[PDB]
Amino acid sequence: KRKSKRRRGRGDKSNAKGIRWKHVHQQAGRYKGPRSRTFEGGKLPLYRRIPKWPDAWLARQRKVLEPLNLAKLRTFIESGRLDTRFTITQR
Amino acid sequence: PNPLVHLDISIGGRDAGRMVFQLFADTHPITAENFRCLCTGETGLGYWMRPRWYKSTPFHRIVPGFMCQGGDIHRGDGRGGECIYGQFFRDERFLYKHSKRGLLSMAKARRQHTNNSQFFITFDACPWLDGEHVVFGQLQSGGEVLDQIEEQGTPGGWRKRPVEIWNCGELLERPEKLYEPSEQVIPIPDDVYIKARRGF
Amino acid sequence: HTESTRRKQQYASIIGKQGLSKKRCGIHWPRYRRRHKARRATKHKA
Amino acid sequence: GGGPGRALCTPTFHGLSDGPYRRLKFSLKPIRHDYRDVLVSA
Amino acid sequence: MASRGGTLWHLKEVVIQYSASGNSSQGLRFFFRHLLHRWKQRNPQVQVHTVENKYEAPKATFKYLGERTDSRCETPLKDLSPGQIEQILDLHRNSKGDNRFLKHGGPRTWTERRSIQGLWRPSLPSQLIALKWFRRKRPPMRLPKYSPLSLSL
Amino acid sequence: MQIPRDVIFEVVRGFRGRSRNCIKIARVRAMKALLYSSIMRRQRQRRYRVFWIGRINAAGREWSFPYAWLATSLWRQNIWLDRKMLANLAETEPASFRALVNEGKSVYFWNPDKVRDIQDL
Amino acid sequence: LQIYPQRRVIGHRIEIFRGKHRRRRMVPPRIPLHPLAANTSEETASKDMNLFETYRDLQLRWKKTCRQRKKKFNIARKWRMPRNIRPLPDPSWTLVFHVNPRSGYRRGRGVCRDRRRENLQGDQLEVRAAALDAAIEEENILQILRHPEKGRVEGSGRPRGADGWGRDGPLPQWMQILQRTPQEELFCVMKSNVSTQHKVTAGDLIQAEKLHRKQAGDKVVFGTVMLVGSRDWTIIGKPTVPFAKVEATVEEQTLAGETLSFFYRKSRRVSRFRRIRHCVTMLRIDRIVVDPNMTVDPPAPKPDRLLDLWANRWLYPDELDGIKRNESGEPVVSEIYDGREHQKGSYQRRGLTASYRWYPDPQSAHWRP
Amino acid sequence: RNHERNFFVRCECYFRVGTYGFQMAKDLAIRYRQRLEKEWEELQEQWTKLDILEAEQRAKYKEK
Amino acid sequence: IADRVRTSWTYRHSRYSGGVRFSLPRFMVTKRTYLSTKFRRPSTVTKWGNPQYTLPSNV
RNA sequence: ACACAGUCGGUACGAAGUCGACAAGGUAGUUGAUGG
RNA sequence: UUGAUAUAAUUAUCGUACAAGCACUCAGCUAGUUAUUGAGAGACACUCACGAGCCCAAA
RNA sequence: AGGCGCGCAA
RNA sequence: GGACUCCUUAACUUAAACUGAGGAGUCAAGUAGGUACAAACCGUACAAGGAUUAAUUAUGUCCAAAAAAAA
RNA sequence: GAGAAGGGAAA
RNA sequence: UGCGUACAUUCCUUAAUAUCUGGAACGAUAGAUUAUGAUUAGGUAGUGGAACAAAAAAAAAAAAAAAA
Repeated sequence: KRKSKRRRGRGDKSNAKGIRWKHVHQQAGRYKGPRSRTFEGGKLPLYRRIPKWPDAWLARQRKVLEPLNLAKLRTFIESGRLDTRFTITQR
Repeated sequence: PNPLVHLDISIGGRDAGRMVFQLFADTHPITAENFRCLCTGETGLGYWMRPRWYKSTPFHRIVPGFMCQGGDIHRGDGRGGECIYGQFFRDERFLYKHSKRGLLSMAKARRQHTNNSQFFITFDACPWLDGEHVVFGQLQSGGEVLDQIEEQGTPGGWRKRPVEIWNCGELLERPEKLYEPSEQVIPIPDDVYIKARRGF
Repeated sequence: HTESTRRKQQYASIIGKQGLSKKRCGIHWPRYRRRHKARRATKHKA
Repeated sequence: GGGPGRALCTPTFHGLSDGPYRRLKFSLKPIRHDYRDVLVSA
Repeated sequence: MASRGGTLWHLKEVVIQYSASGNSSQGLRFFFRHLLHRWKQRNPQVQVHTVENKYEAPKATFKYLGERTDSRCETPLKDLSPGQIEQILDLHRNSKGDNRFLKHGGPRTWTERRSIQGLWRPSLPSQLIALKWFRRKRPPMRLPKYSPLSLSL
Repeated sequence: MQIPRDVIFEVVRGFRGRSRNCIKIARVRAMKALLYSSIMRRQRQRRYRVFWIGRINAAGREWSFPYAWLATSLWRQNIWLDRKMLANLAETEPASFRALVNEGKSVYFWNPDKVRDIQDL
Repeated sequence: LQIYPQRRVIGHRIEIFRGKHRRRRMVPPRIPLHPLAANTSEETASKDMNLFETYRDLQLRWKKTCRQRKKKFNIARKWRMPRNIRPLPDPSWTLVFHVNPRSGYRRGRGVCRDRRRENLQGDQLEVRAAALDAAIEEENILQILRHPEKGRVEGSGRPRGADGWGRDGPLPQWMQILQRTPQEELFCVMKSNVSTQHKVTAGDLIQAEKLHRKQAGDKVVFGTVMLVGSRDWTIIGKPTVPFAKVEATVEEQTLAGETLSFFYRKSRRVSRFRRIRHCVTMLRIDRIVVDPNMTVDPPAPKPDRLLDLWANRWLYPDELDGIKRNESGEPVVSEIYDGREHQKGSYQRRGLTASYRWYPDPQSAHWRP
Repeated sequence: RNHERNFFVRCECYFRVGTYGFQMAKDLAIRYRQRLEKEWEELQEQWTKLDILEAEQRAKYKEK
Repeated sequence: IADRVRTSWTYRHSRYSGGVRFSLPRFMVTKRTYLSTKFRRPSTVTKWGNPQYTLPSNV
């Protein structure tokens, strides 16, 4: 069985999400509060409380090599995906 | 051995005398314990904070040739009573029939499993009560007292003179059987339920 | 609403009868014709 | 609303059985002009 | 539908309209194949007619005896199973009608004889008993009351 | 809607004025009508019971046996006819009701062990 | 600052229970707990270690924010005070004669009114102190109306062996007059259900709760009779009349008319609407059988098939013809299982008993709450 | 569940330890189930026989 | 559909959800226009639905 | 309509006949229970 | 007719209020739309496919 | 072309 | 950043359906009964649904209004 | 016999 | 020494979807519905499950009993 649609404002007995709390106890306007992703009140956002971490965002910028596990290499060798009689290369 | 319990009966302010009853603790442990504890008063105060005791309790119903009912420790009129385990306790076993005069059994309300402090003593055989009331004991001495109690009854249940238990306690053949008991498979022993109730 | 209920009741009354005519069907004539074409569709090449 | 009385202690008349002559109205039939013809009142 | 000791049967006719092609009449056609003949054999007093209508919803019309205005009933049989159709048929076979006017409750006893000993009526003794209050009583004063002076004497 | 529109218009049949055909008013009137029915159908049992009780009391007082004594006597005698049956017997079977009253009296009016004759002393 | 617990009680001992107020489980536990602990071992075992209190429990007690929702546990309300009416007396019945010999009351077509004047005069007087066979019966009723006390009989509501329904010794031989009373002069009170009573004569139509697995035209017997009466006598059962039954025929197994149930509360968006049709059984009363020599109903029968007991319908005779039988005629499967009813009242519910009996009745056997 | 014969069976039988006894109730329940199985087999055989008879009747009717 | 809603872990799959059960009293009421009997009861039917006679038994 | 106008119930044929019908009647198809 | 019985509805509100706001009545119009884009994070979020693999843009 | 994931055991 | 009853309190004129705290009960979001009449008191084996059976809850027993005073 | 302090009126 | 009074999952008919009601059971060509199984089913805000909403489209509206 699929999911039934839950359109709002189609009677009091419908199991759609309610509208009364939204009308009465929620801030009016498009954004229901300040237009932001960081606002938590008058207090500072968590990220602004915490100090900056240059190492964290330089690690992401570091160019990295593709990891390969010797267990995976062994499995491929056993199944025959690579030939051990010749030098196994990146290609 | 089986407990022996005494009830001292006064008829209209006169000390009628003492009746002794043997309780069937071997076959009816729960009911016999309830009656013995109500006779001795050891369990103390109850739900309404009155003693769980038969002392100073009336026989509120007497039908000659049929039976006398008493044991209402709350009102003395038939709408009260309580057992030592709570308000009511489960019917234990219909092992014995009401086959003779002087048998003790438990009174009940309309609903099933309404055994409480209220009991009755048979004045004769009551075969129509078998399978509906629990017989748990029998008189051993006090037949004259029982006869005097019977003398105060009316067909409607009214008593000519008040009949009361002015003293009661403990002192420190059997009726016919409704069936023959036999050994049963009991996978879970008795103590396990109690330990579970306490949470093991 | 009332108009939709009335239209649905009339359509239920007429749509199940074969051989009706345009004057009998009124505003439901194209729907009735399409319904009969669909019902015939099964007879093609038997 | 409620009052000094009891709301549910006001008896209502009703029939404890049913029957076919509940609604049979009374109407006057024609009456004899000659009760002298009957022997008891001859 | 029985009365007069099971000699009058109120359900007289049943007319079943069905489609020979529609899938919503699959249960009805199954009933025709497997169960209809047995039902007719067990209920010989009911006339069962089957009418084919290709593009109409299946239904059953029940006609009873009498002119109480509750003797005509119609019930759609769309998408019902053979067992459900049989259940409806048994309901109507056991009814005297669609029972618009049958009420649950009430006195629950319809009779031609209210009373076998006669109704209660006021009588002279009863109407005299109704005036008991006006008779005089004899106050039971019990023992006499004595004065302190008399008791001291 | 709280009640279907067709049911509303069927229930408001026989009402006064616009309540018959205007949905806005018919809805309110039908809501009230069915709510009254719901409450009174639950309430009517005891209103019938008091009627039975009064009828039985009058019938017993006709024989000088009020309802209280009659009820105690029957219940003690193991006669468990209900109030509706007793009222029906009172209003339609007077001889049987009188027999019931006599049986009740036979149990209620018990006699003491010793009776005293003091008419000439 | 400390809140000191209240020790003495005002009323009854407190009792806590789970969930909101409602009708809930009431049967006392199979094995109870003795209030007194006889040993130190019992006293130590009494502790429930799942309730071991800790500072975390204290913090939950003292928290400033919202605590546990209050509707999860509540205080049990005060006990009730049921009347202990049992044991009830030995079931029995009484027959009393009230024959009225006045010509104004013995009119054939029946006076619309009872003779209350005769009732009262006779009460005061008593307080203050085939043709030839029919004539003999008339003589018997004449003797009884002269001396109504000679016709008073008290008997047992339960079988007494060779005595039948008599308290001491067999019933009087003259009690056969009760059989000759016409159905148009008989009425009785009978139960069509566990707690429904009807006053019925012959020819009545009674509505009862659905009798399971019955169809129009079936014959049924109601055995629970509490009062029987004619114009000459009345039998009152204490609580039932053993030697009376009511024959009836099912005329309908139907649904009553439509009923609307609507409830609502204003300004709370609370309302419920529902259409209902209720199952009923209409029964025509055929006759009221009264017979002092009536025999006790036979025990419940042993069906030849158990599947029907749990099927949607009874098996038709064509299907029943395929029952394997023993040489003695009994079905082969009877050896595997006799067919005795597993409980009380199952066969009566299915309609396989000699008659429908409910509970005022010494002869009934079924479950009660 | 037999739709062709309109026969639906659901047994919900209980053999109570309080009424009979643990072991005796177990034995009676086992016997009950065995009897139900036997009756079901016999009913299946009877239904096959009746079906063959019905086919014979229909063929005889079509003969006319 | 089944005799009742199944809540155990074995049946917590959308394949077991939905459906309608059949009950005759509910079927006889659903999808039927409601018709009151207020101004439609025959004079030959009592308000409890039983026979009612319009004339005295003597013609 | 006393009524937010509704809800639950809601009349019990005939003798309206008459060539009628145990113990007394003073013959009324009338009457029996009741001294301080 | 007579007996009993009942303080329209809706919204906000601690508050079941025609001294609170809207509405003569009725017809039609009239308000939770959509992730080729997001997701199941102790207040609830299903379901198929392949599987140490899985998907395949522009063209 | 590209994207995600790729045991921490043996 | 709720209302009222109860217990214990601070403020008030030992005032207020006043203000402010700590705990239980109802209302809020819980009908039908009692308490004379529109939440907060009493009582409920609290309202899925139907029905002309039954029960000692609060609380009553001269009438309005159901319910005792034989000889 | 009581805010019986809804009306009547009771020992 | 009594009685009145509110409460029935006593009877009959339905319902249970945030992984624990027997059911991990009995059936199985697609679940017929539990007969003394249990818990039970007042409800605002919030959350969740189910049944409708008579239409349109689709290349599946005749292998169907008896009658015609």
